[PDB]
Amino acid sequence: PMFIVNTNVPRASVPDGFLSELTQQLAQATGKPPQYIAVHVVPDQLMAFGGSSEPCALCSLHSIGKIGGAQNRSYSKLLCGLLAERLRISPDRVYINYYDMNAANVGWANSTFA
Amino acid sequence: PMFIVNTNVPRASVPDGFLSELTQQLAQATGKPPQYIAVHVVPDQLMAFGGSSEPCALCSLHSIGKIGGAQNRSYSKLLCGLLAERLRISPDRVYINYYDMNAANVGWANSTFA
Amino acid sequence: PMFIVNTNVPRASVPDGFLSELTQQLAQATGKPPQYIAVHVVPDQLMAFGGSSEPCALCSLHSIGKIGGAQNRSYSKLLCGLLAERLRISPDRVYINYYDMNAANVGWANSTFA
Repeated sequence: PMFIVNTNVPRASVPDGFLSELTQQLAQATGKPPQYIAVHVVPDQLMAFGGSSEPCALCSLHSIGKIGGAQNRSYSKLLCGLLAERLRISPDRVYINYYDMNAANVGWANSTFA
Repeated sequence: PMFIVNTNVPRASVPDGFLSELTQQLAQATGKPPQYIAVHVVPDQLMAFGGSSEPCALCSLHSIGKIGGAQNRSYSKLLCGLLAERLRISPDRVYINYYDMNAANVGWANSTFA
Repeated sequence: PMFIVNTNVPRASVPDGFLSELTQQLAQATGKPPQYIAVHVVPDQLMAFGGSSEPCALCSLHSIGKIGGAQNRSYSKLLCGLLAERLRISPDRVYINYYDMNAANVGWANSTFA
């Protein structure tokens, strides 16, 4: 699984260790080993949510499986929770796009997961 | 809806008010309230289009519905028009990927839109 | 086609001409004309892969067709090869998401490819 956060929060406001905390919690939520979790945080972005520039985030979570209506609700609670507690972004200024990737459509280590 | 522009145009060339303009014009084009529209502009990127580093943009529009053949033609006319007029990017150096997102696959405010 | 590379490798480590090399090799691999190939390289990112901040990359390749099990295996070999050789990123620290885009869902030059 791979989780990307794009935010207008500045770099200095991303706490030390936040990528590990994401890695860990994403591992627990998806059931996948942490070795397979990738995280990418993009601060200082020029962005707007609902027409204003208070803290916000545009995110994506891609996974081979473990994506669905109940699981995504749970992920959104977890990830909005973390964004609120660590980056101080209100949950109502966060979008998270979920993508259930086919194994044949993810490349890694010179081939695909298929 | 969420609209992302990635471009090699420099930051100083993005006009003041461009994110509000995009918010307003996308609210109008999609019919959605502006409170639900998110916009993200990423200048100064290292990019090429047809191998050239002349001005270009790679964009995405993600929405729960309001995506389809005729709508997307209309969005492309709108958005290429805005990128040409405001950022001086030729329409033939713009790509916009459209995504019709399932409500169950968009997280927001601690849950999904489902 | 559009190929995006996000990496923690620093900008100074991206060799001169790397975007052209990608454009050329992608054209040959996908069979698509080079004029239609867009490339985007984002260095200096804040990321983790398996929890570690050792060199890594999160990538995407979008194309109208030419996406499939065998093709994607071939692309992954090619692109991991290039990331290893040019950016010194281990293939096992690279994820590439593949997207077969509907023509009606790609905007370009004021319209779509449909």
